[PDB]
Amino acid sequence: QVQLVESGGGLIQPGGSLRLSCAASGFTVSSNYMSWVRQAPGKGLEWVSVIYSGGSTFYADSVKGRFTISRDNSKSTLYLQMNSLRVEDTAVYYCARDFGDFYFDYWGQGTLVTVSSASTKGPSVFPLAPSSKTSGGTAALGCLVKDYFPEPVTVSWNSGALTSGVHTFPAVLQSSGLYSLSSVVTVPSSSLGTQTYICNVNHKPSNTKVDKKVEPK
Amino acid sequence: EIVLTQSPGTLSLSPGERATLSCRASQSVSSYLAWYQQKPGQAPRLLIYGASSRATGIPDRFSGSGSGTDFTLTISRLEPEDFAVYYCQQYGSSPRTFGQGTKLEIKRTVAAPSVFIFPPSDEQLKSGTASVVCLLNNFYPREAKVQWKVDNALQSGNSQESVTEQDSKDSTYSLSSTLTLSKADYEKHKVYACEVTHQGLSSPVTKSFNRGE
Amino acid sequence: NLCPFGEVFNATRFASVYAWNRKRISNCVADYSVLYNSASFSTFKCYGVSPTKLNDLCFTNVYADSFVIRGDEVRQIAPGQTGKIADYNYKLPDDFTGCVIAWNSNNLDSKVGGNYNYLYRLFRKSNLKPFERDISTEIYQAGSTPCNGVEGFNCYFPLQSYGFQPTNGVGYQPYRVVVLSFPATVCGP
Amino acid sequence: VQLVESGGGLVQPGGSLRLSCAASGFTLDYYAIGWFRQAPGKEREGVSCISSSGDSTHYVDSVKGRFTISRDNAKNTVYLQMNSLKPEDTAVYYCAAQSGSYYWCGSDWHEYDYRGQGTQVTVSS
Ligand SMILES: *[C@@H]1O[C@H](CO)[C@@H](O)[C@H](O)[C@H]1NC(C)=O
Repeated sequence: QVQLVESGGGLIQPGGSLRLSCAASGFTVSSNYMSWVRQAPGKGLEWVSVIYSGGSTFYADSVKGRFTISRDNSKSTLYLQMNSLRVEDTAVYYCARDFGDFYFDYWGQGTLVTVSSASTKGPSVFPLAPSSKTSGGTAALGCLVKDYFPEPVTVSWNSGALTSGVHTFPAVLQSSGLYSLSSVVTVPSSSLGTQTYICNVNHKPSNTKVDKKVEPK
Repeated sequence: EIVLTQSPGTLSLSPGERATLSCRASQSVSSYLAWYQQKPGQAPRLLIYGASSRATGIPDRFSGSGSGTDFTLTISRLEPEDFAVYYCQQYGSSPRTFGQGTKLEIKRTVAAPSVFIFPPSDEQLKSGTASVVCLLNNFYPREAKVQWKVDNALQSGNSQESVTEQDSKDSTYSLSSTLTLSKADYEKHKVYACEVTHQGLSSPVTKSFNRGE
Repeated sequence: NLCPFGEVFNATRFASVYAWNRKRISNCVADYSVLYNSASFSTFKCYGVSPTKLNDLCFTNVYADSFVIRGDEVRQIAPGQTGKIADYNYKLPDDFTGCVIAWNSNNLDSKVGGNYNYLYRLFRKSNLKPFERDISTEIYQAGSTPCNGVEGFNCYFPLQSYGFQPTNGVGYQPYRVVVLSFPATVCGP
Repeated sequence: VQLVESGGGLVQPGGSLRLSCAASGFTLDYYAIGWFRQAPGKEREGVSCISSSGDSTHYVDSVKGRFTISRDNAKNTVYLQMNSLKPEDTAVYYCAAQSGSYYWCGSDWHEYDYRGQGTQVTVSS
């Protein structure tokens, strides 16, 4: 039973450095080929680096000179050191077990590397109030989670109780370089006076936690 | 740098049917071709290697064929858990390369969106920006045209769309269009309208509001 | 006595790279200008010498190593290279003195449906030393549970076939390779 | 070590181009140099090669009378004179260098080790 968990990803500025690590169980890392494969958001997979079972290392041309793959068998850990980072290095990075430098038969879960000059900023949460006019006996309400960086945020409704009809949209990068997002949910209009609706927005890169009560105007 | 071209970009079928996904290489890669599955928010899973060998624990309905420059993944008796993105990967020449993916989505009956519009909160207006939101709830197919009309003028360049992944239960989509203005520009207009066209609508639907009511 | 280079280059069958062949060339006169001045060899690289002046030099004695690898691996048969062939099959030292010759052998070593006779070593925990030959077929233990001689999970056969077909792209086609490593008993004319 | 192609681009039917492959990072004396063309949506084909001996071999029928390959070891470059150009000749042209035996020339792209990234030749009509 193989298991791989990557960690270390976060926001860095262009030129900065970052060391990703990948904990492994189910095999011996020092006698196996291992690879780093990255996926830029909304895009496809790009091979980054491979370390052979004997210790030789190879790198995509995009990253040769500034990335170094390494491993510690004592800790059963694979490492990707990254220096002189550029914006086009932004991606989820996966650690993968490599069968003879041919294909990737086991993958970790991925750790997100964001390279950007923009600075950490917590969201502002604004209500999306149900209109008196809604259509079908059901009413929509929500929270606009605007101008945060970097990804991710988590949104829940009534601290996990309300999940039916909840759509938390993918985040969008605006021109400023900050992310914006919305969470909406459909409820009975009957329940607008009776029931309370509160969204719980969490953004750990900036330690922001907002609980905003959404309610009619 | 062998380029892998995947086809089609999107494939829309229903459970029980047959899916045929093609990968085409800019150079011969012999049998050195692999297939991967990726569900949203998850990692790739190896499915096929050596063009035709299944990975450990992969069901029999998955099977690869082809060689040289043309390869096919076939999923014979589709099940809900099978709708995901599929990647090919050559290892004939270095560097190893992936295709750009083929997305397999569940085909359902046409469902029209229910449409809502939200004016900016007073609290956000205090900050000096106004965000108007239009929501297209629970529709299919994914393609829909949203069009902002401010005092009947068509508003271009100032809005952004987001779309959920296909709902696991009813296979529908949701869309948000967000129109962002400064408070100064927001208070130069009266009527904000979201106009929506879709296959499930006999004629476009407009939801609108008047600033300050 | 003239050096038996035809027996090396023109041999009916070549060795697989993991079990590469090595022939000593001793007390004969050698003509290397026959080899260099032809249209035959797509690779003919010399290190420490010039191909021009190969005949008018003398060596203690010479070794002719030979094997078959695919074309895009022939570049691994050079000093300082790394890769599966250089790490686990045939390794040249960093200070190598000699010549490396290779020609396409698709018309000799390819078979329809695949020639699976040539093998290379895929798995190994340490790199070979220069001029090491490793012919063990031990199951490779890539995990912690011992293999006890049966392939399965984390237990792989260390060797792999090339499977040369005549319809492969020429990058994947078989190439025959001869490496020439350079009192004194071996001289030119 | 790099191989940069130049001299191509737009040209009229009947016009000529002079392609230059400039090699850096190594000297071209022992190397044979080949010129290849890739037409829209196909794989590369060998056009013509010169060996370390300086001898030429042209691999396309269409191009024997028209193209002439030349080598300059002192300036470290190789030339392809293309006369009587036709719409059929439009392609991305690459050059490649391979260290073989004296008279060796190769029609096959995957048999050269050093490769250029290519230059576009477009002929009207
Ligand atoms: C090998 O055979 C060829 C063809 O008969 C011959 O020309 C050549 O001299 C022989 N020996 C060597 C070393 O190539």
